[PDB]
Amino acid sequence: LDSFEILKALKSLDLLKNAPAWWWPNALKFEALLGAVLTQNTKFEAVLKSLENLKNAFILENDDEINLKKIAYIEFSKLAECVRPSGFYNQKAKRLIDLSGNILKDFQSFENFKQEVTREWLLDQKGIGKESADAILCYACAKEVMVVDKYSYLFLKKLGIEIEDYDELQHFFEKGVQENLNSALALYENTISLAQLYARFHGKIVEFSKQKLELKL
Ligand SMILES: [Cl-]
Repeated sequence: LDSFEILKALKSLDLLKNAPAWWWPNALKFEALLGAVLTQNTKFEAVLKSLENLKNAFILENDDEINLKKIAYIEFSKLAECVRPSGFYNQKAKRLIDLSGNILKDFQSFENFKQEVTREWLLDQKGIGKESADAILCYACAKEVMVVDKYSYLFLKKLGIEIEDYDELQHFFEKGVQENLNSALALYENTISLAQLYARFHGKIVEFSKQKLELKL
């Protein structure tokens, strides 16, 4: 049992038949960074409601450089009201405002941020945990990072491997792909990058786990 074996098994189930190319809706856009932050300690279905409030108030529109500045400079109580559905709305409003302001300060633009950001820079933004930092790196910045989470932990535990530490759980998932890189890329007929492969692999694990729960299994 390595992660390349798990990737092949999950691939064979066609779990992402109705999903977009990078699994996360609106991947590689500022909206993906916002959802990666808002999903912490909650369910993605609640995040979609917060994102809808942001679009309905015209805080989030079509130009991502403008979107970044709107969050950096928004009135706190206005943002907190919009993000109520995804919970912890005072902490999450402040975390978004501060993160957005620091992206402008250190990188000047969302475009440059996607090129130059590091995981440690994101972890130095107060309140951003490892799952959220890695989801930004993969699904917003197209970096070769695989996100892990409680679902991945429980999924591997059921198969008989318990890795409670986030970075070691991540390294287990990454290294099996790295050690078998030619084979892993051939699953997609060499049409996708390793970053997109990790985007989809984490998506498979989540889709498998959500169904296990709704179907009771
Ligand atoms: Cl939180």
